[PDB]
Amino acid sequence: SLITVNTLQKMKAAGEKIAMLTAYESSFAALMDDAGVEMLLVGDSLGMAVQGRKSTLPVSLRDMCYHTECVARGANAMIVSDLPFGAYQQSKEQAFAAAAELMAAGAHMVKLEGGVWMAETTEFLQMRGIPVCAHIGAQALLNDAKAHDDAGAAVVLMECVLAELAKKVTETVSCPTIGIGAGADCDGQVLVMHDMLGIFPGKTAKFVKNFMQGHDSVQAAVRAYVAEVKAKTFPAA
Amino acid sequence: SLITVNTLQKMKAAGEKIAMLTAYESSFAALMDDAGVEMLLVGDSLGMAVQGRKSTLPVSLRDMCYHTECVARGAKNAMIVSDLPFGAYQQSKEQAFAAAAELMAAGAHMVKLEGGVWMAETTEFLQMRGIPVCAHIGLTPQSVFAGGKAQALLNDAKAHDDAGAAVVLMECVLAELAKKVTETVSCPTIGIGAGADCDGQVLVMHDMLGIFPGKTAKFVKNFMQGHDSVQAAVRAYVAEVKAKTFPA
Amino acid sequence: LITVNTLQKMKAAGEKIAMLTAYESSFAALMDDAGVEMLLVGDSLGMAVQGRKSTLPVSLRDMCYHTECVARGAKNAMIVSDLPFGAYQQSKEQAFAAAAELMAAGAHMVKLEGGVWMAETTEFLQMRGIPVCAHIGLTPQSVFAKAQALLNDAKAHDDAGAAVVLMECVLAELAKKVTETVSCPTIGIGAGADCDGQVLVMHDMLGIFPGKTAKFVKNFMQGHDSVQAAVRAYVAEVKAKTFPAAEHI
Amino acid sequence: LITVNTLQKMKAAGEKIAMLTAYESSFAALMDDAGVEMLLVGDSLGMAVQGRKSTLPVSLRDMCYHTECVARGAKNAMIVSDLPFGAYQQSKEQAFAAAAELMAAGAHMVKLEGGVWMAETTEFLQMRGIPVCAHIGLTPQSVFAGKAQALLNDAKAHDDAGAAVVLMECVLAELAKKVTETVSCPTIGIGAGADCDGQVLVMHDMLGIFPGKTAKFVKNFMQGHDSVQAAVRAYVAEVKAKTFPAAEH
Amino acid sequence: SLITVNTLQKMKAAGEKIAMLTAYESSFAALMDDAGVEMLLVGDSLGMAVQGRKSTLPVSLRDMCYHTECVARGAKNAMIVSDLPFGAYQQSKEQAFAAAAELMAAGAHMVKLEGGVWMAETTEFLQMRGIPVCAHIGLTPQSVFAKAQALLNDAKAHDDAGAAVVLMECVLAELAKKVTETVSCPTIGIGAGADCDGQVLVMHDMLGIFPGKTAKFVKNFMQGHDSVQAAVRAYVAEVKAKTFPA
Repeated sequence: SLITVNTLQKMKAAGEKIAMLTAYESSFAALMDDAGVEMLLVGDSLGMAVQGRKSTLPVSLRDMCYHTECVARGANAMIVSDLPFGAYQQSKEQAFAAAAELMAAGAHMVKLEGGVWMAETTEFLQMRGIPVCAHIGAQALLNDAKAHDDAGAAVVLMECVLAELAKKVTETVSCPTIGIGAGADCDGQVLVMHDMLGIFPGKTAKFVKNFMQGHDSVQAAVRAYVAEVKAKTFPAA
Repeated sequence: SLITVNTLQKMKAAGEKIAMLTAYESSFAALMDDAGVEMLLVGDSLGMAVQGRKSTLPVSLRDMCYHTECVARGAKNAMIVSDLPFGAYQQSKEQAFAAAAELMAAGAHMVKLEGGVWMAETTEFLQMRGIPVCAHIGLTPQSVFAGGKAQALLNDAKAHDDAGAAVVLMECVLAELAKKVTETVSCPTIGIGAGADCDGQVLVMHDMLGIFPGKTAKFVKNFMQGHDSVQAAVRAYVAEVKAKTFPA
Repeated sequence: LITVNTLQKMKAAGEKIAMLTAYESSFAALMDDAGVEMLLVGDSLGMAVQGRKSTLPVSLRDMCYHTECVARGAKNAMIVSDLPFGAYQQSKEQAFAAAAELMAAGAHMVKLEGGVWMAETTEFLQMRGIPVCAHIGLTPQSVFAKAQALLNDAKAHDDAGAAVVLMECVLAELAKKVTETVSCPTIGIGAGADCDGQVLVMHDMLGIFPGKTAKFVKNFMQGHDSVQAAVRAYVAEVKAKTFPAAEHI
Repeated sequence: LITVNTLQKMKAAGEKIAMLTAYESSFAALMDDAGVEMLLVGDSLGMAVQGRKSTLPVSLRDMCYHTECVARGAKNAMIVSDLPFGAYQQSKEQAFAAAAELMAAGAHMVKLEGGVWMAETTEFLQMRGIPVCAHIGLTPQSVFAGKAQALLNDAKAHDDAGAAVVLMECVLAELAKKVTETVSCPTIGIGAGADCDGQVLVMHDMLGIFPGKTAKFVKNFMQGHDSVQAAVRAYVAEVKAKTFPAAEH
Repeated sequence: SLITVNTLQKMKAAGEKIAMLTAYESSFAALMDDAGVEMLLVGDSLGMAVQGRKSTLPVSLRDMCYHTECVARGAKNAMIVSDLPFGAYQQSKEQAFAAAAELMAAGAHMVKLEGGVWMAETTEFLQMRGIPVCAHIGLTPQSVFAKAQALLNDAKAHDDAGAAVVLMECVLAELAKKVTETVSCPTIGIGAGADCDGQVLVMHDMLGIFPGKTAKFVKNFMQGHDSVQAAVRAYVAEVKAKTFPA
């Protein structure tokens, strides 16, 4: 029942789309886990969704560890935690230290940002038992994707990428790919919980769908998300 | 409305002069923002204007983060640039990144560092990791106690530009030289005591408001004198910068 | 007193080495008196003592604490302490610092997990007077993360000067080949009886956990009237080469 | 207001520079008013102020404290602060961190002890805005631990690295003269003859604060005067008139 | 007068044997200084003699600085040599320097480190920065839990690195003699024969403080005298007369 990296690999091979959503609290993590969400992303997006800041840069490693521990008490699903700004780019050794704290806090994988210049860090961590989700995002994108794949990234995440390009990347790398605003050709999808639940007022990002509307329970709204992700309904045009 | 690096690049291409002024308090930052200042420099010059010291060297990273947070609560559209203080970034590019990351977390949109070609590697290290850098060359206050010069300055400018510097700031540079640099580097240039051919200008707020006694420096103009309010003084500065009448 | 020299003489003589995990003074004294030659203060305490789902959260402070506890109870047995996750993989210098704290806490040897990429660290520590037990095969610290690789890992640590090589859940035939290939003594768990010694988590072999025993684990409490008798039986079977049996391999 | 530029112009004009150690605000103000151009907040305070047998126990905190004290008393004089034993020899990076603390405390220049092996550190600091006074010859920090060519090499190494000043202690006068005529930067001497570009003495030594006879290269300037102000002015006058050091020193 | 590195070099040159003993307290340090002991070793052996531990590995840098300060308040002319404790100096030459600097600040005049050729780079690093180094080779207690040409290579490496003194422990006398004759610096031995330039013993061992049989290369100098003062003077005298070790 527990979702592992092998689980994601089998799903990629079988073509079964992976459902990912952000999570920052125990209650919602538990709700999403039981609702079918395979990967829970404790992302630095909490700097805006939870802390109410204008950017994610001020989020600290302590903040990430706190929310990771919270989510871990609630959730079978795999917990992925973001290495926060400034906590891992100094060197691969610093990255390892930070990632280690996140793993000790309950994470099963850590997410880092950067292209080819970060590939050495991906390898350093993966070789030491820390699964890595490499966040990237034409030829530059492919190079970044390959670099991290070669380095052993467990998952490659793309944000705001041409559908056609994402498809090519997904077929080029051996590891599963996850996307947001990158089309349905990716091995899976991810959305910020608060966004797909219509927590924020006014229109929503073009690449985000409100799954709250149409249902009278968050539990149903999430299941609908998972459903459309596997049915390849979402993302649509 | 928000001023971004892209905004500055478009201004450089259009020949629209950029107005920068130092800021260390929320109230004045809001006033300058509303008066049209496009870049607010939370500089280590506060070591002298705010702390009353004889030089900027004693300013700490905590001091810079504090004033950056203050300015951030008052700024609206203007871009906030924060100085990496003496001793907090020159040990290594790794130390510089650590210090710069603290400033960005405090509210900065760009950090400024002083030094020539020997600091270019640090500029590259920071920019590649998401931290925009303003490279300060020429007469650098942090080294106040310390033909060929022309080429040396040009090489410093090119090194930082090639390293990815978002902006190059020149202080006390021959007008003719500064013009050549501005026409050579791809990034916008800002000057003080460097002529009006730079892509923009900067002055210490307290200097241009005539807060200090005596005569103002040669490359500084008192904008409070001859104007009816602090707001008007700042608007006058922005207007003369864009009209290319300042510096004269 | 059990020294590295003792272990090497035993490997040469074909006399099997008995190792068991230990996290408390009382049990350590009991196992020492019962003939256990190596006491492993392992990060397995993260599960047996702390009740966690993995060993990753175990800190260096935790390891030093249990090492000090075991040192107050042990007498003749050699104390081996695990370097916990995150405390030694950053660099060989960090590993040395962490291992030094464990030696200061009473350890006589430290255990680290990793393949060829850790051989440089093994060398760095051994040269500085810190005996190293190199753990290869199934490494719990990388649970969230083949045959030739195992051989390469063993050879690399042996060449780097590892005092002992420990293998977990490895096909018997392979374990046998490794043991006959490296110069240092080998210890196994779920690796067959051809290793130079064996190790088991104390709580597992005492039947402390409910449910069926792990495949490579034998309940030594059953059939005996005391914890002392259970431990003595384990030591006896290891030396008699009756454990692990075909069923535990 | 004394700057590095001032010192260079003085070297070129042959005007001897007067330097004296200072550890308190009151004496610093007195020396500044008396014409002393360089105030050395030296680790010699380990003996003159702290009463120790050597300068090795002096800490960076002690140096910053005395530097801050002197900075509240000095007006025109340039403040030079010693990097204390242990605070800068680990690496050029450590030296910079230590030197930066001294500059933050009020120093205008820092002094380090060492030969060619320290030149890389001199360059590192100077390039970063920290003026360096390189101390060669007899270096008190190494008190527990052809030879003329080595001194020349040490001086040239630091000069080439960008040292603002080179200080020589207990060196053959003829040798000190050659060095002074060779390096581009000003030289300051103590027990190195009068041909250096300037002189330095420990305040307490030249004020006769210690019992017994002063060192051979030291002159008691208190004798013959009835005010510290006059004693210091006599030192400045004799240094500039080149009557000190005399043949006897 | 005061015993300096120069004093030791002159003694080696003249063949005058150097007397060294361990010291961990001010009172005993003063007594040994007055009795003619030329080198006082504030050694990590205090982990066993003072702290009562089974090995010297648990001794900390704080412990070493504390005992060094204590000995420095009692000593007058003798040279104080302080051991860099296990874990405090082997990480890098930079770490060793920081640790050694703390010991010098605490009152040491020289620091001792354990290790062969692999530690010579550290010896050079410290010596160049004004910290005299005593290189301890042979049987090193810090490696207790873990040949002729190896010893010679270790001695040569440290001498070439500028070690002020080379200390040999438990080495064949014939080998120790060759080393002493080949290195430029003075040698001190314990269980290394009498052909070294000097000798050292743990104070507690030579005063017969521990119960049990006397260690092979150790002599009980307390026996036959009724004052610790006389016991120490006897040790110094036998070392000088080359009658100890026998």
